[PDB]
Amino acid sequence: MDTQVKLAVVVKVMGRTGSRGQVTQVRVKFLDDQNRLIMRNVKGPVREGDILTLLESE
Amino acid sequence: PPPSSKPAKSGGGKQKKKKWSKGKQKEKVNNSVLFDKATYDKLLSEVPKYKQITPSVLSERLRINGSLARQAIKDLESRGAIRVVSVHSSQLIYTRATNA
Amino acid sequence: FKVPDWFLNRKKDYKDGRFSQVVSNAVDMKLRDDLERLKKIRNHRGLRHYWGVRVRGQHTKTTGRRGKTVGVSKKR
Amino acid sequence: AVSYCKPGRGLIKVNGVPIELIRPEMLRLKAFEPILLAGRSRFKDIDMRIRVRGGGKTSQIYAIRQAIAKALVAYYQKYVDEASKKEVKDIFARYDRTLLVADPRRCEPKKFGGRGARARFQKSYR
Amino acid sequence: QVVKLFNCWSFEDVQVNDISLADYLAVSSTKHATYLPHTAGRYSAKRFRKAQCPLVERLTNSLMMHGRNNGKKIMAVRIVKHAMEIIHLLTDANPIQVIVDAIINSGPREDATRIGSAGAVRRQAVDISPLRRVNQAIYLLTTGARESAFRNIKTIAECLADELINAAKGSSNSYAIKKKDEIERVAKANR
Amino acid sequence: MPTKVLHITTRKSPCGEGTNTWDRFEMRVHKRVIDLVSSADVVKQITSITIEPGVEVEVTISDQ
Amino acid sequence: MADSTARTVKDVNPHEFVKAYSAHLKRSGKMELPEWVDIVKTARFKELPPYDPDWYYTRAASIARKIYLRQGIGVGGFQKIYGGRQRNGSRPPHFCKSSGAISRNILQQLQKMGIIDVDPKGGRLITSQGRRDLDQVAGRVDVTIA
RNA sequence: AAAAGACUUCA
RNA sequence: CUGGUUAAUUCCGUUAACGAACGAGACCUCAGCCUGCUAACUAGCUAUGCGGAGCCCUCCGCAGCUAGCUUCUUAGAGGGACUAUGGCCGUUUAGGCCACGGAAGUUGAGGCAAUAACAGGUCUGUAUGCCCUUAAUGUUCUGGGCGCACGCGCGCUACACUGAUGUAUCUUGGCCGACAGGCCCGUUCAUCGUGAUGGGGAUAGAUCAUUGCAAUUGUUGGUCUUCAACGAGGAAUGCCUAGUAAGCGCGAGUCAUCAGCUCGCGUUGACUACGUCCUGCCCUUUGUACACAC
Repeated sequence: MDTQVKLAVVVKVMGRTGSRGQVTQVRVKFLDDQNRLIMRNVKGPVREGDILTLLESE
Repeated sequence: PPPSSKPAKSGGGKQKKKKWSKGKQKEKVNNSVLFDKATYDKLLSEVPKYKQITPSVLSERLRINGSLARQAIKDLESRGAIRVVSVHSSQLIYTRATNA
Repeated sequence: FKVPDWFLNRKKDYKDGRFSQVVSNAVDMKLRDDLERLKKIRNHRGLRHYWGVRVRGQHTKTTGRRGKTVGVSKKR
Repeated sequence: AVSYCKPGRGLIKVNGVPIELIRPEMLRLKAFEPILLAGRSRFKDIDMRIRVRGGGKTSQIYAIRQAIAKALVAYYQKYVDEASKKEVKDIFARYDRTLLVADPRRCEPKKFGGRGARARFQKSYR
Repeated sequence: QVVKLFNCWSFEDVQVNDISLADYLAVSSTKHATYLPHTAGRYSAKRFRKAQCPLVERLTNSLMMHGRNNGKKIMAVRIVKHAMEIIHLLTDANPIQVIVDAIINSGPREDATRIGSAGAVRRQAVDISPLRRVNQAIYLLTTGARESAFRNIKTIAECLADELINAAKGSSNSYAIKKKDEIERVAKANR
Repeated sequence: MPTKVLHITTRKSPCGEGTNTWDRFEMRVHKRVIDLVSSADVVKQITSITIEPGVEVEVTISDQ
Repeated sequence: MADSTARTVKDVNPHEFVKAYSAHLKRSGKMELPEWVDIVKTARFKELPPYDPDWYYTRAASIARKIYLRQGIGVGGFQKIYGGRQRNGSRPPHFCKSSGAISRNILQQLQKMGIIDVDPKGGRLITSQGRRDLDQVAGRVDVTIA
């Protein structure tokens, strides 16, 4: 357990690799069922305001 | 998941050969043992109540009987009316006992 | 059908006899008679068998590992 | 009388339609449709608009397409019938429009530039 | 009504239970869906929902290719079509629904890219953005069916039906489900 | 009425050698234009021949 | 009863057509092979033991659907149509057809019967009679399909 | 915040 | 130099510069260049006949430059599509995405790619400075040579159901033939039982024709018979952004002969496309003991 809500917006690039352009983790909140912040792992850069399902998560 | 060894000046490695191989059929189709009842009732007749319809090939595989071998069995049953086939190109098709 | 050599009985060894058919152990057995053959006759075919090189022409460029042994380390 | 021909095009091969409206029989090379393209899914791509519409008997389509494979034949055949209807009826403009029309495609085979083993996948070395 | 799709099966009855995956599984197109084959360039824009789909197009399309040599989409369309009727006669349920059950079961939640950084190689586990899920899943279902067909007297239309029904039932006999929960097991662990 | 097309397209890696890519299509059309009259008078033939405008155009009066 | 027939001589998936027709062809007086066949006539498999349903007829029938639409059509037009005769990979062939001997034999028997005539260069053209069996049969078939 | 070394003489 | 943008010193905005060339783009090319047409008919459609067919009703064939037009064919013009129209926050020009529609700002593939350097390569695709030379490394022929214990390379074919095979879906007429010739005129479905086989065609022998004087180390096709290695391939690598990889065949050149070569064409037709996160590259930056050059 660890829920699984409709959509999610990226709060901020939690740090990571980088140099120019960001593979590695990000902290996201779930858009509805708010106030669970977890770090989901993704490929590729992002930008804040991108909206994504992190689908099942669990 | 792995392959085999590797070649030798020659040469090749391989590794694999199989299960085997019996249900040679058409010989056992003529003589009474598989032809008389058993193959029809057990394989063909017993399988059907669990699932009313099944493809011939699937039947082929579970039953472990040759596609030709129970083509013939199927045909006999069809004449009896115990089974009804449908059609398809690849000799595949569907096998049913009764509609109901 | 049939098959019979004929011509005038003149020719010694080897001929054809009229397409041996036949086939099978008589043909493998005669295929030896035929290998043996060319060799005493001293033709370019026989001469190749004694040598062990493939007779009806390959690329050679590679491939022929079979023809007279396994890959045999470097060379000299 | 009745015969309205608007000539599409989209892939090689040429479909002239002169259509006199009656029972829903379909011809190609002046020979019955299902049987000429016996054993095909792409044949029923054509068949799509002489069912689905709620018009069955209102189009007897007489079709001749000449020169290239089995596959190509459907996409053109279809376009023509829709385009003709749109001109007369402005209410069956939503017949032409919502059921797909108009691609040249323009992606039928491409240039062969040298070096290519096929044309464009340059050699394995060099 | 007169539903088409090989002229035997409906598709707007087909339910996709995973809400996230559902919104990328097109069973409906601009007027409604169909399956009749083509192609249609819409490319690959990012972030958002970003393409239209058909599962049935992907699945036949995995088959012609994987695996391997020689076959064609006309043969592939035929095998999918044969596999779909074999599926319906062994499930008594719409084979489009059964492939959706197989794809949701065979589509892993998380995946495991291999990144070299500093002096070593980590895999920290990643997203699998939902068109990639759909695909890994189909592919594994097709590769399984291909693999089964290579080494058994079983038509592959049957083997595709056999793999698809085992995946669309959670059965670790299936190559596709077994590889899915292998991938989730490594992706969950390598943190 | 100007009918059908004649191409000889010959592409040589010109040489080095070795030259085996970035090779060459210089591709050559020669074009054929066939013009009738409905009635071939004595009078037609003679006017048409005398003043005949070909610079690079090669034109053959023909023939049963 | 006509309606299905007529057409269908033309438009019907061969395979029931050729099958359907071959039985009607059996009745005829002719079919002299004068032993030409036996030497090794066709593709591989294909010496003519099987042929009494499988080659001879389906071949006789064969020409006959072709000729109506295609005509005028000659011996080369026949030889080819089944055949390969592909430029090889050199590891294959393929099979080998003949088929001057083949084509010739089917055309002779038909002529005696009155079915085909020969133009002095366009090859031989369908008679009234040749249309008359082919189409009156294409009649039974369209029914069995529908 | 870097696994990793060489590379004949004269022109 | 910078600021931004882009395949693009591409364009803009700044600037000790103001220009200017040359590449790029533009251009001629082809893919759909189409489209209603202007142009003519190869041809297509359509009309009318007529030989018939089902039983002018429906259908095939050809008839006359016989009638006209057209997707075919064909050349032109225009159509181009251009931010002209409408959108969105935004130093500012912009970028990003979306629509009409045959199709949008790099519509696409590269054929049209700069100079200079590389003692690169070609003296034999094409001359030739000079030296072996000089009634010879000329001649005009007859014969022979492009073997493979072994390694690299391209490439072709298989391992088996995306299967196998059978049937069905310079040339010719037609009489005689098994390929191979030599003339008289002129996907359907029987089979396949997933079997190193009905896989695979390797090899070797017998032998017939043809190209050619000749087929033997060096023609091809092949009656027929041997029935090889190989169970999908390692250390590893190429190429690919959707009509592209890949797969199927053929034509053209090559050419007395020729596996398959190089080249193009059409057909069948997939996946992935976000980024610079080993390699080549760009400009700017800094250091530099190096200067045919890590």
